[PDB]
Amino acid sequence: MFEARLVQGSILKKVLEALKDLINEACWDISSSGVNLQSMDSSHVSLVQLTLRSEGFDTYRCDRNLAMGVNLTSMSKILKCAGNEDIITLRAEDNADTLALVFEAPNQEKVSDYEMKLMDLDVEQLGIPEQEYSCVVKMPSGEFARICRDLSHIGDAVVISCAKDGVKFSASGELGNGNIKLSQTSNVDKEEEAVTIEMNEPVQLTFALRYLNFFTKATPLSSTVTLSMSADVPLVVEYKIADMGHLKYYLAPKIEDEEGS
Amino acid sequence: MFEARLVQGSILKKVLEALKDLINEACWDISSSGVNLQSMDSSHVSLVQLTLRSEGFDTYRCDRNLAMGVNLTSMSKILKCAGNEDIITLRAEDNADTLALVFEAPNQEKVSDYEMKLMDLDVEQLGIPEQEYSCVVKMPSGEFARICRDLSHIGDAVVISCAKDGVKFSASGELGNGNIKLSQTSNVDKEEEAVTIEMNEPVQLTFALRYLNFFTKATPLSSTVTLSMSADVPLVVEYKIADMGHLKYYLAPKIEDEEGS
Amino acid sequence: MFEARLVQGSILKKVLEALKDLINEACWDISSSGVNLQSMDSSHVSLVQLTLRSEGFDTYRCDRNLAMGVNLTSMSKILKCAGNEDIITLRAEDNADTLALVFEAPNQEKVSDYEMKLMDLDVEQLGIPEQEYSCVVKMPSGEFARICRDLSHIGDAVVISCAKDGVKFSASGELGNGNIKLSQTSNVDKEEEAVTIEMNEPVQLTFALRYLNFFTKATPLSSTVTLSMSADVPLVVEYKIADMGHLKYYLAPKIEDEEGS
Amino acid sequence: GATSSVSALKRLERSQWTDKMDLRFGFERLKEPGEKTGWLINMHPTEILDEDKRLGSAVDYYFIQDDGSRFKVALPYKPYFYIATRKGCEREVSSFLSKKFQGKIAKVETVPKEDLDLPNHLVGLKRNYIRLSFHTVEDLVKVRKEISPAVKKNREQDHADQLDNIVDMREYDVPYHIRLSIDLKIHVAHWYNVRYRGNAFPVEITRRDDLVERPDPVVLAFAIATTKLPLKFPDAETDQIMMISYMIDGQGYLITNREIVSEDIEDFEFTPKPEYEGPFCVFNEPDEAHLIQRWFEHVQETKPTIMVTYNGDFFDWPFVEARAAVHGLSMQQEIGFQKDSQGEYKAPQCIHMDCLRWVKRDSYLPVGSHNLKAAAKAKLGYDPVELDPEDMCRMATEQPQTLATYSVSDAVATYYLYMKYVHPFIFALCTIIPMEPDEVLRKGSGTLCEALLMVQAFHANIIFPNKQEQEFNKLTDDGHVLDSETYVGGHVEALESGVFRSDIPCRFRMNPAAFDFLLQRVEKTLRHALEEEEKVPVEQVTNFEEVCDEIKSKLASLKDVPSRIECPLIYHLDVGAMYPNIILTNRLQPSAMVDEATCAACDFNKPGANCQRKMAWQWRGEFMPASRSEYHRIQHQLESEKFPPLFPEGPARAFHELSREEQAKYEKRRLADYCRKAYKKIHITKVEERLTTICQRENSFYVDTVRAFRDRRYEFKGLHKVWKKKLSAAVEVGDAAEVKRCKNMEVLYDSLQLAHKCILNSFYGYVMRKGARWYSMEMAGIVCFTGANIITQARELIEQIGRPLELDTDGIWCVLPNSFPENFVFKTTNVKKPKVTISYPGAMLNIMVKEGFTNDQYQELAEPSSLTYVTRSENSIFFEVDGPYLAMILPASKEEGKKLKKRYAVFNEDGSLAELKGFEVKRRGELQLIKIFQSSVFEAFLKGSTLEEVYGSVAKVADYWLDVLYSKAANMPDSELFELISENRSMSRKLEDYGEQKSTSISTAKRLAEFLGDQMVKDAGLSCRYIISRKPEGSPVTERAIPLAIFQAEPTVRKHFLRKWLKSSSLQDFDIRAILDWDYYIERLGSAIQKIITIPAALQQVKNPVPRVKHPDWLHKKLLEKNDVYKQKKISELFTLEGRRQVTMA
DNA sequence: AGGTGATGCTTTAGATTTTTCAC
DNA sequence: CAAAGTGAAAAATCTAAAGCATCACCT
Ligand SMILES: Cc1cn([C@H]2C[C@H](O)[C@@H](COP(=O)(O)OP(=O)(O)OP(=O)(O)O)O2)c(=O)[nH]c1=O
Ligand code: SF4
Ligand SMILES: [Mg+2]
Repeated sequence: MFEARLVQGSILKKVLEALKDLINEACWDISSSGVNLQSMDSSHVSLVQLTLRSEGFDTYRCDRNLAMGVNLTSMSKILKCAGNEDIITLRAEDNADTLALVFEAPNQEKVSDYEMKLMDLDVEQLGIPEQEYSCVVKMPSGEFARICRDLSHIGDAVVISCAKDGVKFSASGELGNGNIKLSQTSNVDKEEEAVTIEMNEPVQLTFALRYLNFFTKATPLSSTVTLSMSADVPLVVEYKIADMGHLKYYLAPKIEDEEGS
Repeated sequence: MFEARLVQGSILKKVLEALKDLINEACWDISSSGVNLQSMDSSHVSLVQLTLRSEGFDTYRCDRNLAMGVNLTSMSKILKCAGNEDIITLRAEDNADTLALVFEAPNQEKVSDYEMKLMDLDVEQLGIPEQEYSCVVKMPSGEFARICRDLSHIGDAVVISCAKDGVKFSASGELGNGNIKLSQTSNVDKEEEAVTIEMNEPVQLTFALRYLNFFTKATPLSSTVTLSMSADVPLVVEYKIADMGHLKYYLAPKIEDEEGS
Repeated sequence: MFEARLVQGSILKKVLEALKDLINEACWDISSSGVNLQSMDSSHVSLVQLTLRSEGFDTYRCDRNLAMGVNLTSMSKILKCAGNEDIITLRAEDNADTLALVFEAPNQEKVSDYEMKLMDLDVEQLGIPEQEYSCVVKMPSGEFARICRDLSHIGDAVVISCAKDGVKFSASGELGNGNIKLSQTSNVDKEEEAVTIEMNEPVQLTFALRYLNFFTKATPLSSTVTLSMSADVPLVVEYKIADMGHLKYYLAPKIEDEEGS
Repeated sequence: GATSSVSALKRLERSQWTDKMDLRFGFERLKEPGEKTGWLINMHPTEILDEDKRLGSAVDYYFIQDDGSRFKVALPYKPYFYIATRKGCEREVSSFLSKKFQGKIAKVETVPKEDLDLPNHLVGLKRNYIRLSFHTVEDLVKVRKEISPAVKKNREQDHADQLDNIVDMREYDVPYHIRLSIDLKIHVAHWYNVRYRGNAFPVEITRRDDLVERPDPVVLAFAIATTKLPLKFPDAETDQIMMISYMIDGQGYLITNREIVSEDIEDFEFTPKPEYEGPFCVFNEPDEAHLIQRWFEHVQETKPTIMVTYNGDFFDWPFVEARAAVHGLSMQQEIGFQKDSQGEYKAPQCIHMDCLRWVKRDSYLPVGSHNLKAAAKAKLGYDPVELDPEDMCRMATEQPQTLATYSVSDAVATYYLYMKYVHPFIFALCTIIPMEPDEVLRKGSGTLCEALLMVQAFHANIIFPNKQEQEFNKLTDDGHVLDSETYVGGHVEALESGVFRSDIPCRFRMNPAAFDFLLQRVEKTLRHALEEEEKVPVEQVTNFEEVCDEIKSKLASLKDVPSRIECPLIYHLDVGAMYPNIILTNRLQPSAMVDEATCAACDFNKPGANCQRKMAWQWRGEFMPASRSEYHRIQHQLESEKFPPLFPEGPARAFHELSREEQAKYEKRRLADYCRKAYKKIHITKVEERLTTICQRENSFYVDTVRAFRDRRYEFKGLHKVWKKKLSAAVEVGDAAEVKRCKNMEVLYDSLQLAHKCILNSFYGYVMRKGARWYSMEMAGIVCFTGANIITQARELIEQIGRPLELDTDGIWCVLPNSFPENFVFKTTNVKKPKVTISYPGAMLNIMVKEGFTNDQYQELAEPSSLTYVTRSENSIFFEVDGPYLAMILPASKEEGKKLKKRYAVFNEDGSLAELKGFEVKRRGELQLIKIFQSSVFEAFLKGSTLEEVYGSVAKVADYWLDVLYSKAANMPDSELFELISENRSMSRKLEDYGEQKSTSISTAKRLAEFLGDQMVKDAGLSCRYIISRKPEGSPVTERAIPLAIFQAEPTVRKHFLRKWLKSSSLQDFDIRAILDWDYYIERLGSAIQKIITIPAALQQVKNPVPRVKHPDWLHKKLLEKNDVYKQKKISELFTLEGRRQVTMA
């Protein structure tokens, strides 16, 4: 059976709060390397990947491989009834349609156990290729959530352009346009505060800002977020959840189609 | 003649905010032994007993037993004008057309007398018995409010069960089946975060969850809530105030028609 | 060619949060001495006056008093993107159809350039003369946030009677007659809790309280609210924005017209 | 005893007064013996005394002879009902009921009848009931009230011995009038021979069929016009009646007052049409008492046997009766006219016809065109255009010229509306419906259908099933309490939205498989449309293939290009009476609605029994979320609690003393409050699919009744069709002297078939009314679901060729290609039908119907009492084709995934309005701005050779009216402003039944009440016209609803009412434009423009016709996504798909 | 000045009511 | 006592579920 035990139970809540707003029905999986999920949205625009490694948990029990088609529109309502600092226990049986969630208080007294019914799902699994990204930016996650929530009031088309001066998040709309520049840190020694950039060639891509708002509900999950992009390649929104795992958000861009030529 | 006065004037505001949503009209029953409230909700399945002791007031002087026709929604939205620390004084005549309640600041900077129009209705008095209870549980208010607001997301009927292992709050619905388990808390002895039980028979009943949500608006009344429950007796949600008696919510349990009957 | 800079970013945010629900579109008449703003209501009842001089600005550079037709809902959407302590810089060129709202982080790690679009319109102003106001009531705004929105819960048409003992606002409604009274009370002469009534003549003036709730959104903007009134003169509710500026409202007085006249 | 003797004395006084009233107005008794021939006009149940000194009732039949003489015959019959009995013990119960009612019954006999609800009732098995015949109708009422608690007690019992064995009395609610018309076949508007041979022999009546023509009865059309207090409801306690105008058989007589009327009124001639003429001659009596006296003498002289008016039961007769009771002379004691128990006024000597009781039921008119002044337009084809309604009416009423004009107007219209549409149709009804013309005109359409089925059941010797009652608190199978039980009715979808003209080319996406199967279906389509449509060219067609080869060539030549831009053919494929024809195809009777246990009880449940039709329907139920245990708990707690007394200072009422209606009204509110407080919801809507069988072996009285009425309607429709073809022949040639004759005759037959259509559709509606003898849960839902299946299969067939546009539960509105085949003429050697025109789309739709929707279970008894139940295959569900229309305009909704259903505009080929259905133009009241916009904006939809130019013309009309609504009063006067922004709303109920409920109509009724008295609101049908104000800003719409009756009075009595509800006592402006909510009216017109023009233009790929009206946010988002050059890609397109895996349960 | 949970003020999504057309 | 169905627009009000701006302790 699948048994997981996580001490800092806040991360799981934020993981689900980051996945409630975007995916109505996702697909989960368990292997020996850890718990991984991979599913898309209804409009086939964003692919979502979350991998939690095995040794990051407090204790991990893996027997076989199970594919779990849980609805994520209802998981963080049976999981919203948890405190942040409580221990989270997940139990999934081998051949049963019940998923068991147990939360334990730090005073070892208040124990909340729940069962959730499971159902079938038909989701296209997509293989992830490895691509050498021409740009990598490592930004604090609060600033990236602030930047997407601030540009969301302007328009829905977001232009992510990085040149040698810095990174530009540009948006335009009926009330005007807004382009915000971020510069590289030089005298900041903190890992969670400094912003670093890696360059091969300056990139100019265009995305959907509503999906960037749906991505950034993982904001206090990690204090930093890594965005890597390349030409005609979907952008990645990598949230490095401590040493526990990582959360990747794949975003299909908007390039100009040469309709005349 | 009616004159009353209490320094800790937030208690009236808390009990009226707790009684605003459930009951629409009430009857203020006056005596030298104790001041009684006895009202029924609009669906006529919940009974309310609010008792305020005479000696708990700083100054009290009443000459006879009087009845008062009052709607508690107007009384609650006229009592919410007071602060959290102002001194309340209550005043009335024998058969006046107004209820006089005055709020004075501790530094006398804001003296505020409110006159409202009463409504004369039929004053019905039903003497309920204080029957001995099989199970009582002295547990904090915020924890019970958390239990109700967490079980409201998963279901609409709460199966409250208690035994030697402690107390249990279960639910079911379209999301799944969940339960919250609390033990005896005999390892620690705290003055506010203590869950102490007293049982003669392990009895379980089913109740209405939105009614429990209306009941637990009396969370700032006290840090200790006494739930009293027995077989074929309504649940008593007793909030004990210091030297001011108690406020009890009575809820009829769902004793459903048995299939074997 | 016109620019201005503020280290304080919360002042413009709070002056847009307190003005969006009153006026939909208004013209900003920013002069060389500072930011002046007269604003008529959408329902043509009130006039709002702002006077923000250049002494609190970081750098000020204005040449001509230009009138910019900024839509308040769109600007409050865009000024939401500014931080609480972030540096706000607004820039306008000679032939700029747009308004360049630039936000700087206090860490000097970001530049947040927003071009908001403007349309051109012409209105007329009439000004206001200087009178001698009889009753000036300086009073803490945090208590007006508990007085006005709780007096509006019991009655719309309220009167303001003033005397040497103090000022009484009398709430006439369906619920009853609601009297609050505030005196001088200089026993503990605190700096911010100083209810001072500058009394010249006793005036009774009637006002509406949904409308008086609509100016009271500026309570986090200031620390105390002073209001001055006289015999058949429009009321001026005023707020003090630190040492930056003041925010005034012109309420036309409501007179209960007699049937015999 | 003594009180019973004086009651009989009062009844004998009533009878002698009635016969004296009859003898005053003609109508002599048949005291002389002999034989007389008479045309039956009137019937009423009155009492009579026979030779045995017994007071019994006798329906006084009134007849009109050919020479003009009239007479009255009272046929004595004994009123009755039927009683049931548990077993064969019938003599003892009869003796027990005879030995204690010896002075109050007449005779008891055992009656064999057939009832539809018996198991095994088709083998020749009858159930024998018992007649109990009494003497008077009052005897019938008293014995019915005495024995009626035994009905409820013996029904409730389910587990003086000869008294409790009775099961259930039958046919007690049937009137004695209706019963005596049914029993001896004495129907109105027939010719009879009346033979009297003394008082000992009863009077004998026989039908006479050799005479077929109708006589000319004296028809009176009076209507009054009274002055009043200014802008008040009609009350007779203020002043008197000015004028009564009344016609005598196409000759109008008017009597006027003179002491208040200024000018001595002279004579004139009214010529609305050559058909409608009144040769007037006026009288000028001086006093109002003499006015009513001259009216009494002229009615007594003329002796009218039919008397018609405008709103006699509501305004006119109460006014004249109150005036008569004031002046002393009694309306009853003069002309028979007293208010009866229902508020209708029925003389014993005459006929009363309110034209509104025909218009509001049978005319199929909008309620906004229900008065006489607008039903004249819709029936007589003329408009009274007299004067302005304000200046010459409200203060210039002293002008007797104008007053007499209006008086003659309110009389010619009601007279000729009667003679042309109400007289022949109502007496053609009365020939089969067993009721007097007052009852035929006044009863509901369901009661008319019940009466027709009652004649057919008595002719088939079928006992009348008992009038069911509305069950309260019905329970769902799981246990929920049903708020309402419904079926899923007709299937309405609006598929496309926009203007589809036949001159603009539109894109078709037909698949070639449709034409591939149509190529082999052509021979069947033309054979079916030549056989089943017209029976005469069955095989006599000469050029059967000489047009069929051209049809196949035309159908297959443009099959090679399936995708094609071409002009369309706007075709209405409408079914003719689809609800009656589905009933007539499937033998759908409410008696025939049968279940499995009742079929198993039958003896004809053969293994090869071809006698069950298992068509399905969609049940629908809204129920409370509270369960059965909660229902039992709240019922017990309501039983414990004591109720307030009904009587003032009376004894307290328990649960078992209250009635079921009071208990249900208590339990509904007390459970709905518990549901809202404990379940977040009150009504849970569930749609369920269920199928039940139809017994095809059953008695076909319902099928025969609907077939007889459909044959009557189709006789009138065939007359309408041949006159429409005559009009089509008389058009496109020069004008002649018969074109107007053809037009008026086809209008009369269209009205006649609509008036018969109302009863024919009420045959379907009758199985779903409370108090129905033939109620059926299943039947009406089955017929609706079958019609839904028919129209959705027609949509499936059309969508493979062209584009279906508006699906209702009528037919398909669609566009077909121009190269599709069309109306072609087929020659035939028969002299009767040399040429037959047949359209192709109706033909292939009829072949789809013949292949799928035909009925091979049509067991019909060819010879009765021989079990020769032969089976046929009759369809009769035909898709009539309306012609290729010029255009069709459909609107669109303001939200995603929704469309405006039941709403479109269709124009005929000459640019005229063919159909304008569902809009707010024809609706009663509404905004006249919306009415003017929707009536003027569709004439511009025919202007333009392309969609952009068409939408530009429509935008020009819309922008013009928006520029008016924005920059109002540039040159536009205040009077037409006042009559432009008015909104009229009417309530069915009283204002005191609208307590604690907030609405604009309720608020302006309360405003009118506290303005000018409650006597406007104590009566129902209040018409309140108002505006929505804005001066208390922040208040809702209900608190700003303000009537228009406060901008007409004096300033001293209007400034207070201006300052009260505007929440502004310091206001001074008297203009309406300051008070008016400009933003509300801008939003209303903008929503109308968005529904009609701009959103359909976005769906037909036009940018924006009206730039002033903005788009909804979803449409703006879709337009911005389509406009920009950037595009959304997919992860599935960018990254390679690994493969679609399946994740199952664990 | 940063970390958790309530607590109240707008905003929007449906639910429900009532005329009055369609079928 | 008499009273033909259901579907649907159109608007107007009534509720509750969220979105989002401030308070109950610790350096
Ligand atoms: C108008 C109307 C229709 N209906 C139902 C019955 C009809 O079969 C169906 C459509 O009626 P209609 O198409 O309006 O008329 P019809 O089909 O009976 O005859 P025709 O088309 O030749 O004019 O709607 C009613 O039940 N009641 C009504 O008042
Ligand atoms: S349908 Fe057939 S089996 Fe059923 S009752 Fe009729 S004849 Fe008998
Ligand atoms: Mg039809």
